[PDB]
Amino acid sequence: MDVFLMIRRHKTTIFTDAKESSTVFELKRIVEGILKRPPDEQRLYKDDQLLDDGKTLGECGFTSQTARPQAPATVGLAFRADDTFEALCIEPFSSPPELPDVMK
Amino acid sequence: MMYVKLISSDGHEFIVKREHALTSGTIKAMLSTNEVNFREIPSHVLSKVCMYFTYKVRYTNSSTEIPEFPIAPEIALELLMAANFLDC
Amino acid sequence: LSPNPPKLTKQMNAIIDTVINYKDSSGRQLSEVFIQLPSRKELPEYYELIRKPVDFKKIKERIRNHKYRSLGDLEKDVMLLCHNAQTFNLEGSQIYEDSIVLQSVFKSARQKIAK
Amino acid sequence: RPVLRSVNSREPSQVIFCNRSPRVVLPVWLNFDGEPQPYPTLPPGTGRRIHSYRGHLWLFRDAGTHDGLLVNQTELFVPSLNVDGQPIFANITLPVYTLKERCLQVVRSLVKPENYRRLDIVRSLYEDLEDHPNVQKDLERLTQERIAH
Ligand SMILES: Cc1ncsc1-c1ccc(CNC(=O)[C@@H]2C[C@@H](O)CN2C(=O)[C@@H](NC(=O)C2(F)CC2)C(C)(C)C)c(OCCc2ccc(CN3CCN(c4cc(-c5ccccc5O)nnc4N)CC3)cc2)c1
Repeated sequence: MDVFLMIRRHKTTIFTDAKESSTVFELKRIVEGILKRPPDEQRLYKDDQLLDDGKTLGECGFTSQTARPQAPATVGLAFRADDTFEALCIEPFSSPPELPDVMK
Repeated sequence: MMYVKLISSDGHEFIVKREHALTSGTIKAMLSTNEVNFREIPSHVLSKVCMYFTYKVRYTNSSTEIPEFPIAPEIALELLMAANFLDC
Repeated sequence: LSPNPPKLTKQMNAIIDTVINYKDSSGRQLSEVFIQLPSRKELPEYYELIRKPVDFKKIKERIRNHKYRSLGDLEKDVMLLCHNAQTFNLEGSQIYEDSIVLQSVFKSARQKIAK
Repeated sequence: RPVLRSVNSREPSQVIFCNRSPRVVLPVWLNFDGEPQPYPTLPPGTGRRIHSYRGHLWLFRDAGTHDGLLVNQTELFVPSLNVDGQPIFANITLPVYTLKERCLQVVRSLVKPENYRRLDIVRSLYEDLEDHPNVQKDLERLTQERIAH
C-alpha cells in the first residue's frame, strides 16, 4: 500500500512516503507544503517521463516492490520560472573512493 | 507535518520528516532549529543515512517480515563512520 | 560359561544385523541413534530416568559373549532398548516412532530366520 | 542453575520453525544448565515441524556470523503446551539492526579480522569491529534484564 520516494531537483532531495492509491496531484501538494511552489508551477517525472495529475502512483509504476523504505524510487522535479519550465536537472550525488585492497 | 533539512559536505540538501531524523541521537541532540550542516558527510553517504531513517521507522515494531538493509562494499566504511558519528 | 551352539549365535547375529541395517522408504537407517548411548556426563537426565540402559553395541557384545541363552533373551533386551527410548523421549517424537518400527522389524526377522 | 535455561518438564510440545529471514538460521537450545546447544540449520525461506518440550528455551542466530535474530518479534522462544493438538508457531526474522551494527556486519563480511586495523577509519571503530556477535554476551544482557524486572 505504501510507496517510498526521493523527489529530486538540482541539489534538493525530499524523502517522503505516500499510498499507491494517492494521485500525482496529491504528491505535488506534499511538495507545495515543503518548497512553497503551487502544483501548477511543478512538473513531476518518472525516468524522464511526465506524470499526469489525475494518475495514481501505482498507475505510474511506483509499487511496494519498486519504491521501498531502504530503496526509494526517484521522482524528478522541474520548476516554472517566468511562465517557462526549466529543463529537468538532477545533480548526481558524490562518488565513493576506490575499494581498499583489504576489502577485495 | 514537521520536516528538517540535512546538508552534506558537497552542498546537497536532504529534506526528511523530523520524527525520522530523530532516529539519530546526534541530530536529536543538535535539535535540543530545523537545519543541520554536516561539513564531513558527503551526499552519497547522507542519502544512504536518510534511507536508513525511513527503513527504521517503517520496520521497527512491524508484523510484515523485515527485509535486509543493503550496503554496497564501496560505501561501507564511510557509512560506518557516519553511523558512529550520528549514533543511529 | 559354556558357549551357545554356533547355529544359535548365527541366528542371533542374522536377526540383529537385519534390525541394524534396516532403512525406511526414504533410505534412512532407523537404528542410527540407538547404536551407542550418550554418556552419563553428556546426558545425565537419561540415567536419572532409565534404570537398565542398553544400546545396539551392548546387544551385539551380549550375543558374542553368550550372555543370551535363547532368542527370547535377545528379544527382551531389544524390547527394553525401544521401551527405554519411548519412556525418555515420549510420544510425538521421531525417535519414539523409529523405536516402534524397529520392534516390528526384530519380530519379523526372528520369524523369517526361524522358518 | 542459571536464570535463563530449559526446565526438564518431560511435557511434549510440537513447534514449527519458520525461517522468514534472508539468512541461514542456527536454532540454539539452552540446556538444563543454561548452556547453548547448536541445532541443524535452516536455509532462507524454509520451515520444519520439530519436537520440543514445555518450558524449553530457544534462541536464533545467523549460522555463519552469529548475528542475533528475532522469533515472534522477541529474542527468546519458549513453547508452552499445545492446546488440543495444535503446533506452536516460531516465526524467525531479521531484527531492525542499528545502522552502526549493520555497517559492522558488512565490513566484517568483507575484511579478515587481522586487517581490521589496516582500515582508514576512526580508531574507536577497530574495537567495535573486533567485538563480534556472541551468544554468551547476549545471555548475560538478557539475564541482567530479567533480574532487573
Ligand atoms: C530438523 C531440525 N531443523 C532445525 S532444528 C531441527 C531439530 C529439532 C529437534 C530435534 C529433536 N528434538 C530435540 O532434540 C529436543 C529439542 C529440545 O526441546 C531438546 N530436545 C530433546 O529431545 C531433549 N529431550 C528431553 O528433554 C526429553 F527427551 C526428556 C524429555 C534432549 C536434547 C534429548 C535432552 C532434532 O533432532 C535431530 C538432531 C539431533 C538433536 C539432538 C542430538 C543429540 N541426541 C541426544 C540424545 N539422543 C538420544 C539417544 C537415545 C538412545 C540411544 C541409544 C540407545 C537407546 C536410546 O534411547 N535416546 N534418546 C535420545 N534422545 C542421541 C543424541 C542429535 C541430533 C532436530
